[PDB]
Amino acid sequence: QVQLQESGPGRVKPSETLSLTCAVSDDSFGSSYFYWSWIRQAPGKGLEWIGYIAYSGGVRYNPSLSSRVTISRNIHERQFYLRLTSMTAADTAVYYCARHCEDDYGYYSAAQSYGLDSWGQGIAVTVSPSTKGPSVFPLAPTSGGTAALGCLVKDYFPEPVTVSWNSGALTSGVHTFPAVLQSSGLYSLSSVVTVPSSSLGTQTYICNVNHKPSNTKVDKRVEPK
Amino acid sequence: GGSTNSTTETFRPGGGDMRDNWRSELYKYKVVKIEPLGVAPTRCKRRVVG
Amino acid sequence: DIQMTQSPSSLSASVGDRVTITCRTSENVNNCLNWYQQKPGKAPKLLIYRTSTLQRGVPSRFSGTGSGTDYTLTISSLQSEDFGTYYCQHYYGTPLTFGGGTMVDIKRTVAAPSVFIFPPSDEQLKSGTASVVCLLNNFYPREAKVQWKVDNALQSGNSQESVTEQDSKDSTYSLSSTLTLSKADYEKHKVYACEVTHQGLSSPVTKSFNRGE
Amino acid sequence: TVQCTHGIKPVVSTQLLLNGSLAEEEVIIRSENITNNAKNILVQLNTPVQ
Amino acid sequence: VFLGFLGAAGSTMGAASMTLTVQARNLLSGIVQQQSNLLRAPECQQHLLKDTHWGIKQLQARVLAVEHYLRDQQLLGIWGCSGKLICCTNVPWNSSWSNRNLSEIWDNMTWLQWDKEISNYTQIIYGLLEESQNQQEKNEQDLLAL
Ligand SMILES: *[C@@H]1O[C@H](CO)[C@@H](O[C@@H]2O[C@H](CO)[C@@H](O[C@@H]3O[C@H](CO[C@H]4O[C@H](CO[C@H]5O[C@H](CO)[C@@H](O)[C@H](O)[C@@H]5O)[C@@H](O)[C@H](O[C@H]5O[C@H](CO)[C@@H](O)[C@H](O)[C@@H]5O)[C@@H]4O)[C@@H](O)[C@H](O[C@H]4O[C@H](CO)[C@@H](O)[C@H](O)[C@@H]4O)[C@@H]3O)[C@H](O)[C@H]2NC(C)=O)[C@H](O)[C@H]1NC(C)=O
Ligand SMILES: *[C@@H]1O[C@H](CO)[C@@H](O[C@@H]2O[C@H](CO)[C@@H](O[C@@H]3O[C@H](CO[C@H]4O[C@H](CO)[C@@H](O)[C@H](O)[C@@H]4O)[C@@H](O)[C@H](O[C@H]4O[C@H](CO)[C@@H](O)[C@H](O)[C@@H]4O)[C@@H]3O)[C@H](O)[C@H]2NC(C)=O)[C@H](O)[C@H]1NC(C)=O
Ligand SMILES: *[C@@H]1O[C@H](CO)[C@@H](O[C@@H]2O[C@H](CO)[C@@H](O[C@@H]3O[C@H](CO[C@H]4O[C@H](CO)[C@@H](O)[C@H](O)[C@@H]4O)[C@@H](O)[C@H](O[C@H]4O[C@H](CO)[C@@H](O)[C@H](O)[C@@H]4O)[C@@H]3O)[C@H](O)[C@H]2NC(C)=O)[C@H](O)[C@H]1NC(C)=O
Ligand SMILES: *[C@@H]1O[C@H](CO)[C@@H](O[C@@H]2O[C@H](CO)[C@@H](O)[C@H](O)[C@H]2NC(C)=O)[C@H](O)[C@H]1NC(C)=O
Ligand SMILES: *[C@@H]1O[C@H](CO)[C@@H](O)[C@H](O)[C@H]1NC(C)=O
Ligand SMILES: *[C@@H]1O[C@H](CO)[C@@H](O)[C@H](O)[C@H]1NC(C)=O
Repeated sequence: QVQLQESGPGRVKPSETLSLTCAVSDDSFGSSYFYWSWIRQAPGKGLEWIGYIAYSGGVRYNPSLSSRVTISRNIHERQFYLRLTSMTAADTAVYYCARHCEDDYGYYSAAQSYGLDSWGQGIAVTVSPSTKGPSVFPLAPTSGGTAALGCLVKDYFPEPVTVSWNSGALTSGVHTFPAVLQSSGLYSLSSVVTVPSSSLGTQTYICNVNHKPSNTKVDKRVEPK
Repeated sequence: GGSTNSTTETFRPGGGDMRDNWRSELYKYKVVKIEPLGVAPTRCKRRVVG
Repeated sequence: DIQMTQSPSSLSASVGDRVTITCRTSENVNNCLNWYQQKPGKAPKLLIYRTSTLQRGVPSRFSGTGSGTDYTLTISSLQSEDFGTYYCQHYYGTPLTFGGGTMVDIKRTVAAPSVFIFPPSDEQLKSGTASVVCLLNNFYPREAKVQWKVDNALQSGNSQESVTEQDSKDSTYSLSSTLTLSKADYEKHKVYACEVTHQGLSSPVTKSFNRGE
Repeated sequence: TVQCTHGIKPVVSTQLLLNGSLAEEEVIIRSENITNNAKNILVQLNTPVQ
Repeated sequence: VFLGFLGAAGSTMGAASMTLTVQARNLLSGIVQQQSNLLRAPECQQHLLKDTHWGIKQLQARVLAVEHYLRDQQLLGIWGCSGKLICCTNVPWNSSWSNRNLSEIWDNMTWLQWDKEISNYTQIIYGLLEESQNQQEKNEQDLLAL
């Protein structure tokens, strides 16, 4: 129940198949009138119910992804699995396994939970053929009030990237934005900082973008062009 | 069932629980308990006691 | 199929206020609806798994009502651990749907965004792709809107946007809108304008630049 | 009213019901009240297939 | 206002004799809730009675209660007092049992200390009670052999 352990590959290539495992601890599995569902959530957007497998057998999935989703249930192995074929970059999301009990009878020792009271820890599945190097491009400010300048890390994969200003010196005023997955399957984010108009051309500003997977530390300077 | 304006509506042979098999033959039967105690007014009194 | 809608999209309330959230369904669900709370990053914790039935481990300050196609979550006295995003979900048959969500942060004084514009660097112009950056900084509440105008023509479908969470020192947000076009679409146009509509502004603000100047 | 029900055979089945009792006249179709992708359709035939 | 179950246990015998229905009810409304098995019908079928002999043991306790009821109703039956809560008999009161006058008994004593004072001769009184009827049986016997 409270221990829904998820496992599987957080790294899937396009046009391949994503298989995931959800193990249950408290043996509420064998109890009848229980529905075990797979649900994904795209970042920023809402959550989408993928499919559910019943106490008798998996009845239905979601109509959009109906032919490419198959939920299996290994009774004795104490687990139930999800399979998703033809993985695309749009399926890159956070996956959960959740439980809920509906009783037509309302006839038990205790009261059950119609809603999803049991949840996994969540697996972040990403889809892209290979890992790229982060392309860093500066962004130049020429105004009376306090200006601003930042860096743009584009076409990098996968996450994360460490973006520091002045090798850790500049702190206050910095805002680092969450990444934005483009349609090409590569990531893109921006990191900015507000500096006074008097310090333009006076203080040097360098953003350090250390990409851990590619082991690529790129340092770029930002100056009024 | 799918609100597609009557376009979708597909029926697949589920592998439903065995209780549904019992419901298939118990649909006509029902269990009740008899409460045989009824009180009603007929304007008669046991004046005499004992 | 059934679709769901939440009102308001973004909400900013204070501690101790009676707050209400409206969840509208397209079809009659017959009292079948669930409310969930999600602090960003964690699995959605269950709140109310029927119309009015509260789950355990949940304080008594929550309640849900409604019938038919309209349902309302209510909090008599708000608290500190009540921030985040709230969702509604119907379990009336297959498939299952979820609401859009209600971003609920803590109230603050309305601040106007410090809008800046950034042109694509020359190296990126060599890369065969051009991304123009539009920045909003220190604005509240979360709900705002950004619009792009290439040669005075509104652009949609190619306008990415990201948003940082409510900061710590000032409790304000930041939004980075990234407009991505090919290298060919950057030369034929010489006018680029970014328009922002916010509450703390007495008028919509626009910042623009030109190519080759 | 009866003291005991009729003879019900406990036929273990999953997809199709076997060796049950047949509804007279027309076949019978059983769902719950809501009827919208959530229940399990029960079918009772008037003529048995072999 | 009614003192409640066994409320007049410390009252005079006359006062308790006024609320004997109250003591009579706890014979039935303890056993109505258990025979109900309405709150027992759904909780894990029949409260899992397989590999749980406490369930049977519990059941045996319920049996003892209805068995005691049947003992008292049998005694009221063989004394010809089934339908009534207060019945008078033909057995005269032998003074050796208790010498106390009526006023001292009904307005100065409780049913507890009375039952304790007469527990010695209860069997004898029951014997006269089983015997005295037998003279009614015999009068009906005269009406039977004509
Ligand atoms: C537990 O054991 C105790 C034993 O100690 C027992 O107490 C006995 O209770 C019974 C009744 O339950 C009593 O029996 C009857 O009492 C009748 C008298 O009741 C009235 O008079 C009381 C005396 O008042 C005197 O003083 C006032 C001045 O204060 C004066 O004006 C009066 O005229 C009188 O002289 C009185 O205490 C009593 O209580 C109420 O009133 C007083 C104020 O008067 C108030 O202070 C009290 O708080 C209370 O509100 C009430 O007013 C007695 O008359 C009766 O005898 C015959 O007369 C009546 C007609 O009045 C007939 O109807 C009746 O059938 C009789 O033929 C009878 O004796 C008994 O006296 C108690 N014994 C005591 C106290 O020692 C408890 O009940 C037991 N409880 C249980 C559950 O078992
Ligand atoms: C059980 O029910 C399922 C669905 O409920 C049925 O599966 C559907 O089968 C239909 C064919 O009858 C599929 O429709 C066709 O899909 C083709 C393949 O699409 C995939 O591949 C292309 C190219 O790689 C991708 O772009 C696409 O996104 C998919 O990944 C398409 O090529 C077809 O399009 C062409 O034909 C239609 C007419 O059929 C034209 O109108 C189009 O303009 C185009 O010319 C077509 O879309 C459908 O995709 C299947 N469902 C799912 C969910 O994929 C089963 O057939 C049914 N069981 C049985 C036994 O039939
Ligand atoms: C599952 O398996 C069972 C048995 O294996 C099958 O049962 C079959 O049922 C059919 C229908 O009843 C049988 O068909 C027969 O037709 C005969 C035709 O007559 C000729 O053949 C018989 C030998 O069978 C000769 O004796 C006869 O002289 C002719 O040469 C009928 O004669 C059969 O009995 C009938 O006799 C007369 C004819 O008017 C009448 O009293 C009745 O109509 C009587 O029925 C019979 O009708 C077939 O023989 C059965 N199989 C076997 C192996 O016996 C099931 O059909 C099968 N189910 C499925 C779904 O596959
Ligand atoms: C069996 O048939 C009855 C009658 O048609 C169904 O009950 C009806 O349900 C509809 C829709 O909810 C109502 O409009 C009718 O008023 C109901 N009538 C009665 C007599 O109940 C019942 O749902 C069916 N049961 C099945 C199909 O299992
Ligand atoms: C019957 O309708 C009620 C609406 O009052 C609904 O709550 C209930 O779920 C329906 N029954 C079933 C078995 O779905
Ligand atoms: C009661 O019985 C005893 C002997 O059991 C006897 O001595 C006594 O006289 C009897 N009392 C009567 C008859 O009143």
